[PDB]
Amino acid sequence: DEGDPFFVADLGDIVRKHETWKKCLPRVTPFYAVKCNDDWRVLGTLAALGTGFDCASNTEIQRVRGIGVPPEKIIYANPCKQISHIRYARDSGVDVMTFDCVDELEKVAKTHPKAKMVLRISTLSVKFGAKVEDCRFILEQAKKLNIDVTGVSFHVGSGSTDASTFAQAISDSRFVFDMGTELGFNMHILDIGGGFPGTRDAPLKFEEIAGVINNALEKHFPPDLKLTIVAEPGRYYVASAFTLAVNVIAKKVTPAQSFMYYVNDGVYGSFNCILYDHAVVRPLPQREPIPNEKLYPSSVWGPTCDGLDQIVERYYLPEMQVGEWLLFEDMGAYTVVGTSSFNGFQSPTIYYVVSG
Amino acid sequence: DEGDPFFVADLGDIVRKHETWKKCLPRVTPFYAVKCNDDWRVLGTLAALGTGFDCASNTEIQRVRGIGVPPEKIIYANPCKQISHIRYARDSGVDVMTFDCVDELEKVAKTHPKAKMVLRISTLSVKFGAKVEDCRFILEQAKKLNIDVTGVSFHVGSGSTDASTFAQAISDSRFVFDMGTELGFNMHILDIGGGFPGTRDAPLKFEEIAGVINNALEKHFPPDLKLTIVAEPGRYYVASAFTLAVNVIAKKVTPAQSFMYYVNDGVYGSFNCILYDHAVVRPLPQREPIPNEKLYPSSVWGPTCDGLDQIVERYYLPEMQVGEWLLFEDMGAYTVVGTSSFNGFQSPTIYYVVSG
Ligand SMILES: *Cc1c(COP(=O)(O)O)cnc(C)c1O
Ligand SMILES: *Cc1c(COP(=O)(O)O)cnc(C)c1O
Repeated sequence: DEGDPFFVADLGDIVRKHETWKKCLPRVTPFYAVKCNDDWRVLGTLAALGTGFDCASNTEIQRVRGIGVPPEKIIYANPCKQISHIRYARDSGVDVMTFDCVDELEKVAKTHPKAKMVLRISTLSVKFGAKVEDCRFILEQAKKLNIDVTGVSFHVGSGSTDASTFAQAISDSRFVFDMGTELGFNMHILDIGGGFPGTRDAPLKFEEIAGVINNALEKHFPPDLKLTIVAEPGRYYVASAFTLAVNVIAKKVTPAQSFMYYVNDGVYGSFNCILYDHAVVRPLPQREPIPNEKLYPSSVWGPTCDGLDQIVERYYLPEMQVGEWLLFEDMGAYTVVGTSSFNGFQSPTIYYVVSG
Repeated sequence: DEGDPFFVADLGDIVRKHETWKKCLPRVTPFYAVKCNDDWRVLGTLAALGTGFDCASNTEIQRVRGIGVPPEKIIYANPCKQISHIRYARDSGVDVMTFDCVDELEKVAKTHPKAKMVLRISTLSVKFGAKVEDCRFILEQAKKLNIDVTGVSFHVGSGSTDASTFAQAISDSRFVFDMGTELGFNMHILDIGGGFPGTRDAPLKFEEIAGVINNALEKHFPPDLKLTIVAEPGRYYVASAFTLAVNVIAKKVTPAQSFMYYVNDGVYGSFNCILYDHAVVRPLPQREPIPNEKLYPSSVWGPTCDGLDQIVERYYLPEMQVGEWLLFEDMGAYTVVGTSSFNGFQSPTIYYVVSG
């Protein structure tokens, strides 16, 4: 008994993803954003395909060093680091960090003085990113601190509706790159960040994005042996690789006929993505559709005792039975990584497949 | 170095809270809601003051049995339980569960047939609670299933502005109580739920609520040796016992003068309460106020790489320095229990004091 929830993860989906990356963005070396999903098999698979890693804390630095990815394949791309975490990266070989302001540079001068610093420009956030107005002052201050500033990076953010933002960002990157060189800094890295779609049927497809990037790149950043273009794709690699199966643990009928299904993972667990990632989810019954079937408005609710722990407000389902299974596809990204064990509940075991 | 964040927890605040409970609600035996905060010291202190426990899963049932609380001090107050979790509670001596619908009673008939079932009525939620219109049918179905229905419960929810709700709820509980008796059921438990304030300066104070409850109680549920009144207070006991100190790990100045403070816990961590609990928090500087001090609009931001990980949008603060400490009071409730280690960050160690 105990029909516990579980993920099937398809590591082959990760390989196919990489294959397309390489074909649509051959100038660009991906540093996987480990905060997306840091499952050990997903890390090892990506390590094996020869991906870089984008890590955001000492813990993520340890985990990828744990699988014997050398330091050079890691960018520590967190603009605001605790000073001891910098210390750690300095002790692990990790030397490329980012920053977006001068205060951090002062930290860096005092803690990791030969680090290769990448300057991140706003694009995404009030939280992160230098405005391009402030870069000259920033870069003059960098000079007084004797910082080795070696490139520019931005981060369009995880749901653009127009690809132009990349193109805008890249142009902006050329301007600050140029101030970089003007003031004597050895600028040779362009990091175009994260945000690509990880489900191959999003509205704005990966391929358009790759095309606008490539046109921008050719116009502002002509190939050069001194220049490396890099990115920090997160959901790209993993969104659609993981599928969740959840058991309907409880059932309510309202007499019009509507159903309430209670399942055994929810917004404190894998569906935290509804709260923190703006995710919308589609419940699929794993029983195969039966010809003519009656379908009724349904809510599905997670196991916790909280009224806000709700996964779906009104979705057409066949009449379901306690002990049956709902599938949610595309549950690779920002899903295991945000879970909590609020209320006693424990998160889904992961099972792994290789689509050969 | 590594100015890690940490909680000071004052177990004596728990004892004081218990003393007040007993003085203002002497007819009522509290079953602490362990999902609120299941820290081992908070459980052991409550268990020693002689509290009951409200548990919602097999894990919370284990934890409180782990500290040698016998089964009878446990109510398993989750209306919609996974059938193997029922099985567990049956194997651990836990026999009082609740329910709000007939579907569950079918499960209970099949899994834990001699269980003392408490019927929970809506009050709180679309998610939980039987409408009072449906209780007669519900209770007739219970009888067919041979359920031992032994009482009524409700749950006003965690932030009422008028205490009348309890009074309303209690009246309603008398109605379903009375159908219970009419149909041959041994009704002797009234569980008035959770929702009381846990900071002794909320707008609607504990004491008004205790007064409305007691009036309602004396009017609809006169003292009787056969009747036990019970409750499920969660934040009551712990909200104000815990104080969070967080290190400012990063600083931004905007030239009017405003500041951005980045600290090393945030909404994937102890401030998940902003997202899931409707919490508002007040950042206090731990340096003592200096006479005349200049104060400026400030945001404080959590360590994570997400733009939505923001703690405070505009709060007046003295100018702060990297390496200083912000204190957040009242951070007992729905704070450690929701945390995740999104992005590599690890949650605050807790330190314990006894206000003697
Ligand atoms: C959040 C993040 C990423 C990854 O975002 P995706 O949309 O998953 O590709 C990459 N880089 C930085 C700096 C980020 O914050
Ligand atoms: C959430 C909950 C509680 C405790 O809520 P508080 O506001 O912390 O007192 C008690 N009982 C049930 C059934 C709950 O869902």
